[PDB]
Amino acid sequence: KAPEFPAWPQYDDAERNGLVRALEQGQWWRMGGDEVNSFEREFAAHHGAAHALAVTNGTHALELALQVMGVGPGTEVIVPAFTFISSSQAAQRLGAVTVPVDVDAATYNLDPEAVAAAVTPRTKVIMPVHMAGLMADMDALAKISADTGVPLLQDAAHAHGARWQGKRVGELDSIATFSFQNGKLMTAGEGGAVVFPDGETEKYETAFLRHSCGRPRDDRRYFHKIAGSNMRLNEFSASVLRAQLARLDEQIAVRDERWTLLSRLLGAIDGVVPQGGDVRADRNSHYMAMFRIPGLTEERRNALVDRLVEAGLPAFAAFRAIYRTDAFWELGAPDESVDAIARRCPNTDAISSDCVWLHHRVLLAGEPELHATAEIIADAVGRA
Amino acid sequence: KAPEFPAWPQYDDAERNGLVRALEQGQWWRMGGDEVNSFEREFAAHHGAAHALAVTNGTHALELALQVMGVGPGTEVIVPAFTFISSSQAAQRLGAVTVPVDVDAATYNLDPEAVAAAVTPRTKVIMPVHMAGLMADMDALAKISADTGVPLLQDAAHAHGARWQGKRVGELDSIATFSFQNGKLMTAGEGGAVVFPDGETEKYETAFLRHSCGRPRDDRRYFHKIAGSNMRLNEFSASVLRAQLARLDEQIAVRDERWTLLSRLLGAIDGVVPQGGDVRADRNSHYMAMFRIPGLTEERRNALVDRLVEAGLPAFAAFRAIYRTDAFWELGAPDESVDAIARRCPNTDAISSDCVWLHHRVLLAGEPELHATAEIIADAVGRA
Ligand SMILES: Cc1ncc(COP(=O)(O)O)c(CNc2cccc(C(=O)O)c2)c1O
Ligand SMILES: Cc1ncc(COP(=O)(O)O)c(CNc2cccc(C(=O)O)c2)c1O
Repeated sequence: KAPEFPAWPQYDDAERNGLVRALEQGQWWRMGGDEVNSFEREFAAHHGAAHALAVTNGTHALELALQVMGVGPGTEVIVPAFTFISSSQAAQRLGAVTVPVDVDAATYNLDPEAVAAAVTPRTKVIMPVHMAGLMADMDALAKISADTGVPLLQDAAHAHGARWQGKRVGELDSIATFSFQNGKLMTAGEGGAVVFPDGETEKYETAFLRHSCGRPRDDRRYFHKIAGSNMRLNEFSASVLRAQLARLDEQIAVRDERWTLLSRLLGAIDGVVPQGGDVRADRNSHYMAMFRIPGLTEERRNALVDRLVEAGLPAFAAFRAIYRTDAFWELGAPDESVDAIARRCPNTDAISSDCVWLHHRVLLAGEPELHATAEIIADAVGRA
Repeated sequence: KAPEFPAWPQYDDAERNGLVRALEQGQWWRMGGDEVNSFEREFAAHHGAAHALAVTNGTHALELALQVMGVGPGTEVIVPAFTFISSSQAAQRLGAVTVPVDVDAATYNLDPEAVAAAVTPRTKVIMPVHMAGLMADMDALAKISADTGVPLLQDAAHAHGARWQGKRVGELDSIATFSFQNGKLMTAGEGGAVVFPDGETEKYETAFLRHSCGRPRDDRRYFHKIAGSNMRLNEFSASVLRAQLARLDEQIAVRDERWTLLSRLLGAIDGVVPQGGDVRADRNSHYMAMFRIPGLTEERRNALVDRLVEAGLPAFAAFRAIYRTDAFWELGAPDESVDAIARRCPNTDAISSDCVWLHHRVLLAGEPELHATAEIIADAVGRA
C-alpha cells in the first residue's frame, strides 16, 4: 500500500499539561498570565533575537513589522512575486504599493539583482521570504540595503530555526516575522511573532503599542497613544507553542537527513528538479519539500498533484504568482500591467505553473517511505 | 475584612475537556477541526443570527464588519465619543474618518439626535455601542438609518445575550460584533465574532473571504479573490468559548438581580448616579456596574478609584473621551479641533471625567457583599 508519513501537527503530554497550566492561571490573556510572556523570551532566545512579540498570526506579524518600519500610503514595498499572498497583502492593508520582484530559478528566493532594479525613492522596505526554510541571500540583500538605505524585513514564516552563515534569524540585524499556522514547523493552529534584533528596542516598544490598541502595558486610564489594532496572542495558544518549540531543532535535524535522500532521488527523475540549495544557508528548516517539472503548464502540474494525492502523498501546487491573483489587484496595485510584471518576473512566471511541494511531515518519515514516495513520483511524472 | 467576589474568568471541567477535545482532533485551525465551526453555529443560534463568523478578537470583528459594509478612505463612520478605543480605531485602520458623536447622560449610549446631526454624504456606517450591556436606542437609530440610508453596525462587545424589545442582538436586522477578551461576559482570553442577521448572507461570505487572506474555503491553487487579512480563530480558543457560552444566560440572570440591588444602593448615595436603565432593553447583560459622581474632575474620580481598589473593590475609571486620546488624532482625524468636538459632546466630556465602573464579577456576588460594597463606596465618595 501507499507509504505512510508521521502526523502533523504532533503533540503529547507537554501540550496537555501546557493547556492545563494556562487554564489554571485563571487569566487567559497576556496581561494576567505568563505563558505569552515566557513563550516570547523562549522564542527570542531560540532565534538569538533581542526581543520577540508573539501576535495573533503570521499575516499580522507582517502588518505590524511593516507598520513600525514606516510602511504606509505613499510607500512601496518590494516582495518576491513567488510567495504566500500574506507577504504582499500585508503591505496592501497598510495602504502601500506592493512591488513584486523576480526570484531565483533554483532556490526560489527573492533575486537580489531584480530587487536592485526595482528600488525607488518610494521604497520603504525590502522583504525577502526564506522559501520553504531555505534562507534568501541575506548578504547580497544586506548590501543593497546599505547602498539604498531601504531596510530589510525577513518574512520568516517558513524558517523557524534556520541559519544563514552560522547566524540565527534574529542575528541578521533585521526584524523578522514568523507564522505558527497549523501546517508550520511549530504550531498552535494559529499564531505569529515579530522578532527584533539587537539595536531595535524602540520599534519593539512601538510594535507592542500598535498591537495592543495603542495602549501602554501599564495604562489604567485609556491614554491610547497611537493607532493600531489588537494582535494579542492568548495564553492557551502560547502554552501549546512553548511545547512545540522544544521539539523544533531535532525535527529539523530529521528533515535535513531526509531531504538529502529525497532531493537526490527526485533529481534522478528526468524532468524533475528539486528546490536548489545554498551552502551559506547552513540550516534549512525544510518547511516544504519542493520540486519543479519545468515546461509543465499549470493544468498539467495541477493534474500531477491530483495523481500524487491519489497515490497517498500529501502533495500540493505551489504558490501562485501574486500578480496572477485577483486579490493583488484589488488595492495598492502597481501602475504596470499584468504582462509587464510577468515580463520582469520570468522565474516566478514559470515556477507559478510548474512547482509542486509535499508536506514537511514526509521529511520525518523513514528512508523506505521516501524511496516509495520517489517511485510514485517517478511513475506519475512519466504520465504528466 | 473587605467583601469578596467570585473569580473571573471562571471555568471547570467543561473547559478542561474542551481543550483536550480540541487538542486530540490533531488539527488546530478551523480548516481541519470542528470547534470553530460548531462554536459559530452555537453562537449564532444563541443570538438569533443567520450566521456567525468567529475571529481573532473584537477589534478585528469591527474591522471586518466595517470593511464588508464598505468602510474605507473617503468615508466617515459615526461612533459614540464615549467607548473603548477599538470602536473608532477600527474605522481609522481602514483609512476612514471617525466622527465621534455625543451619548446619553444617563445610559451613556450613542445619542440619536446627535447622530442625526452628524450625518453627512460621506457617512457609510453608524455604530451604536451597547454600553456595559445596556442596548442603545435601536428603534430611534433604526429610524435614522432608513431616513438617511446609512446602515447601522452594532458594537456588541459588552452585550452578549442582550435583548432589545424582546429581540436578540442578531434579530435586529443589523450586523453586530462581539469581543471575547479576558474581562468580557464570556471569554477565552482573546477572541471575537461578527454576527449577521437574516438577509445578509452575501456580506457574511465576503467577510469569510476577507478574514482568510481572501482565499475561498475550498481553494487549493492560491486563487486569492480580494484583499483582507488573517482573522481566523484557533480551535483551542473556540472550544473554551463553547463552554463559556453555556453558562452565559444564567450568569446574566444573577447579575440582573444583583444590579437591581446595587443600582438602588448606589442611587441612595448623595453625589452618586448609577448608569440609567431603559425598559425597551429587556435584557441588559451587565458587562460593567457603572456610576457617575457628577462634578468630579478626572483627578478626583481617579483618586476615588484608587481608594476603592485599596478597599478591596475591582473598580476602574471609565473610558476616556476618544477625542482626548492621542491615538485618535494620529490618522483619519476629523477636521474639527478638540474643543469643537468637545463642545458638541458635553455628556461624553463629563462622563469621561466622572464615571467609575466595577467589574461584572461583583454582580455575581451575594447580597451581603453588595451592601458592604456600597458602604465602602459611600464612605469613599464622602472624601472624594
Ligand atoms: C511565506 C508566508 N508568509 C506569511 C504567511 C502568513 O501566516 P498566517 O497564516 O500565520 O497568517 C504564510 C502562511 N502560509 C500558509 C498559510 C495557510 C495555508 C497555506 C497553504 O500553502 O496552503 C500556506 C506564509 O507561508
Ligand atoms: C465597546 C468595546 N468594543 C470593542 C472592543 C474590542 O475587543 P478586543 O479587546 O476583543 O479587541 C472592546 C474591548 N474592551 C476592553 C478590552 C481591554 C481592556 C478594557 C478595559 O476597560 O480595561 C476593555 C470594547 O469594550
